Amino acid sequence: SHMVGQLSRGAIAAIMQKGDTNIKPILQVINIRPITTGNSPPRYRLLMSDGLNTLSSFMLATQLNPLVEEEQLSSNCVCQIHRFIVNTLKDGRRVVILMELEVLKSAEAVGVKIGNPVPYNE
Ligand SMILES: O=C(O)CSc1nnc(-c2sc3ccccc3c2Cl)n1-c1ccccc1
Ligand SMILES: O=C(O)CSc1nnc(-c2sc3ccccc3c2Cl)n1-c1ccccc1
Repeated sequence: SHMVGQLSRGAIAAIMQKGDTNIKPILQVINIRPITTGNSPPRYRLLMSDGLNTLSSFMLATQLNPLVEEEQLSSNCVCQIHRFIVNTLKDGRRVVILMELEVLKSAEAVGVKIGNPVPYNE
């Protein structure tokens, strides 16, 4: 019960504003899509939720591609992020690269979007 209490509420704002990387937040995957790479290996963009907010500017490190390609990491799964870095683009947007993560609960075991998160603004 209280499914939202499974997620690190407030982590998205903390990552995007304080830029603290010492945290190991538990987030839900809402959606995953490949992004166009020329002839580079595939790259995945994730829409993640901390229960309060969603954020669409997560990228998976390519070393984690098999998680997606063998379907252990998919929409609705709950993951703990163990290592990430934030990079800021020339235009001021920030991207969060997920380097290490652990799936705590598979999509099948969660089965739904937790809570009613709203998009994080900027
Ligand atoms: O529109 C789509 O379907 C793909 S989304 C997307 N595609 N390329 C990027 C870019 S552009 C760029 C330029 C310099 C360094 C990193 C990136 C990244 Cl990385 N993003 C991107 C931009 C902001 C947040 C997340 C991904
Ligand atoms: O795959 C991995 O194991 C790591 S992927 C990765 N790690 N740092 C980055 C960088 S360096 C950098 C410099 C300026 C603006 C954005 C970025 C980004 Cl962002 N990327 C990155 C570079 C190009 C495209 C997407 C991500």
